[PDB]
Amino acid sequence: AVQISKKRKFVADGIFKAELNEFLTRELAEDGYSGVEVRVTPTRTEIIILATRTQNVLGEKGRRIRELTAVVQKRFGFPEGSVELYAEKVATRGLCAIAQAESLRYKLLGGLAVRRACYGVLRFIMESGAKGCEVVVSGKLRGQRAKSMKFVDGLMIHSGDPVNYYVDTA
Amino acid sequence: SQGQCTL
Amino acid sequence: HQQLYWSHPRKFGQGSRSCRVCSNRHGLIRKYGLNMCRQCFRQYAKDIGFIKLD
Amino acid sequence: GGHVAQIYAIRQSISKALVAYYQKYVDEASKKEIKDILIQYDRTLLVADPRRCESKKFGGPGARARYQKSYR
Amino acid sequence: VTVKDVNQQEFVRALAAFLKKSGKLKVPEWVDTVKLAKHKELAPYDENWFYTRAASTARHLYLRGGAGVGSMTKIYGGRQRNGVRPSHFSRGSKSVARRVLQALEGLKMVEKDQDGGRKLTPQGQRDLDRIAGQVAAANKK
RNA sequence: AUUGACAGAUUGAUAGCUCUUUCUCGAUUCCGUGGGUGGUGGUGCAUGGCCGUUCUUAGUUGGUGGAGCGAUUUGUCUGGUUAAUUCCGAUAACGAACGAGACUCUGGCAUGCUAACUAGUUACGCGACCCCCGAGCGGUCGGCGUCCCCCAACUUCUUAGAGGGACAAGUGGCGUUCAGCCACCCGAGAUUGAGCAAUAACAGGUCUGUGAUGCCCUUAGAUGUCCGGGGCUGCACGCGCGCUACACUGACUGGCUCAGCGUGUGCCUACCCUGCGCCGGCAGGCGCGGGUAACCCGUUGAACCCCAUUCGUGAUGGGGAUCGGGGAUUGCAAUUAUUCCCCAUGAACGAGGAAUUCCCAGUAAGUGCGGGUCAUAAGCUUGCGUUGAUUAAGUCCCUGCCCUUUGUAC
Ligand SMILES: [Mg+2]
Ligand SMILES: [Zn+2]
Repeated sequence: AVQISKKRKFVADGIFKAELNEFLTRELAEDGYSGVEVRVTPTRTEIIILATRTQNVLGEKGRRIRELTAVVQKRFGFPEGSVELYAEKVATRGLCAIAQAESLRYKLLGGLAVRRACYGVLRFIMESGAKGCEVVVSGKLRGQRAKSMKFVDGLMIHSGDPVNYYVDTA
Repeated sequence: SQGQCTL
Repeated sequence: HQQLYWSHPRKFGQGSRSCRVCSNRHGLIRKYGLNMCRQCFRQYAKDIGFIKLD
Repeated sequence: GGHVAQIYAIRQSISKALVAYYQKYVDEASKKEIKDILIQYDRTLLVADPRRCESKKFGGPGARARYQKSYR
Repeated sequence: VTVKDVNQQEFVRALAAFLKKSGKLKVPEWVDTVKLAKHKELAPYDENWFYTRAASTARHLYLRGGAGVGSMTKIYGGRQRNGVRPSHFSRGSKSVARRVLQALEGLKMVEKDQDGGRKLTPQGQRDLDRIAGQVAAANKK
């Protein structure tokens, strides 16, 4: 890689973190996966997995972690010992909009009420502490045609530059 | 009746 | 057999140029060789580095 | 620049070059009178025009225009 | 005086006349049977186009040094009209002025540069300046 | 149990796919019964995702008070104003909140700062010259270097970090003297353009965007995957956006003077931008290099534009549709011509009835040139430029949206 241009390097790098971010979304469905932050160093890069069920992430002395370093090394063209992975816990789970989604998804898989789980995942946010939230579920449920309903309370601004970084969406 | 001029 | 199966030359082929997630042969983008559909980049643009400031 | 743009760029250049020299090295009373004469003739000799090219917006060949469309 | 304080059109015409009077510029075999530009629909209207274009080329080389075949073709481009299709841009031709720069080499007014291209020699610069002075003198009187 | 094959015939196939001949690998297959597969098949009237329109206008929701038996309403209003329930005022509303606004992206500036050889400026010691006595602190150089150097610094012009400046601030007028509207002076600019953009309604479109998907459908004579050829362009006729011009402000020939956004050698993927020099009438070919990039193209010498000659109202060198011949281009391949270069035939085209669309300032428009597309490519599209004016600062007359009063078994 002694002859690489910056523009195509960052283009392959942006899709590099996107490829792992999407893959770990598909992989750690039951581990409460939220996202990944990548630190790049010439010697040995490290990658952190943000999830709520970090104990299940390890499994058995990091069985899932060790098997993950092997597939990443084999697939992404990295040498032995060049990429190391760590597991972290979400500081404020309620304010991680991905978390309340993956709790709702498994509630839908279980068969919980549409309104009660929307208000339950809702009511969990102000007790953690938030200014506003809005969760919308649309589609078909034990019937014909697809219905969309929303559940929002509190100060909840959609329009403006502040909505770019103050709002996290899944 | 288009406001051309300025009873 | 081996002289017929996939015997069509794979180089210089548009359809043979396919995105690495969607495997679609209509509307491929190759800027910086991105190998990414226009709509598939539509959804991952905030991930790669593209944000609609303008 | 261009052709009319470059001529005016040069024309405004010598005008404010004389003004700057008449400001720094000679009597400022003459600097006021030459500036007043320049403003009286045409203000554009000293001011840079703010107006620039306006970015095109999709839906029509020009920036403000629209691609002619019919209902049927 | 330099070549800047004289009319460009009259300077080119005077240099073309001077080249015709000398008659030592190399003349290719294809004299009056080829087009000067790709975009053109006709042959050159007037003769001595070889001398007139060589006169202008020597002037462009005077202003900017280190110019080769690629540089020249960008300069002399012409408005290519393709009839029904929208018109586009066409670069200048290549071979004909290669005989011009070989003609200038034969007349000892261009010299190959250190990295590429052709650069004005003292003989060429001196000739261009004296004809410029003659042009200025003729314009004044 | 199998898979593959030379030989002779078909099939286009140097396709053991078949017919005669036999060879070669070996538990990995094959034959029936259950059972997943794949689909660019159908359903967008199952959908999830999104975008768009009502809508980019000015419009929508609690706590506490007021009106109500109540579902609910006032809060959001006679009036004035703005692009804008924004603001101001009479007022049962006060505090607020969503949406405008506000915020974010690019261009407008100090002789302000920081410092930029990957850039320039002024000079320095040169050389090439021009006039001329040896002339002159003469005039040009994008010709040399001021990162192994003392052989100097700086950022005005080339851009990248941070800060104010423009808020109806100051004068005058209109205005219930309030909100607001206009003239004016100083001012880079007295309305500079764009992204996000409240709930919700679309049976809006996409299953041909994904290994997102429900159900049904052909599954070993598959609607899969594999190969090849043909058409997606066909052609009597009508419909949308568009290009070329119908000329004299024109076109032809020759010269002269200016450009920025921006891509430029790739995991699987071979395929990059091009410079210099030579050959060829032209597309083009050959040898030599630079660039993984403010370092090369490139000071991007682009086009009408500025100058000189010709044609002079003649369907007239211009308008160039259709056809022939020759050649290189790209790949395996160009015929049902990707495209390009030269000689050719050279029809309409005197500005076009209704009837509509877009456009108010760097605007329209001319006119090009980048990127998206790509083995090669644009009459598409997004943008960047150069030239670049008048029309108006108004209303609902024609077509439609918003608000209220609101008939209404809806
Ligand atoms: Mg595709
Ligand atoms: Zn793909």
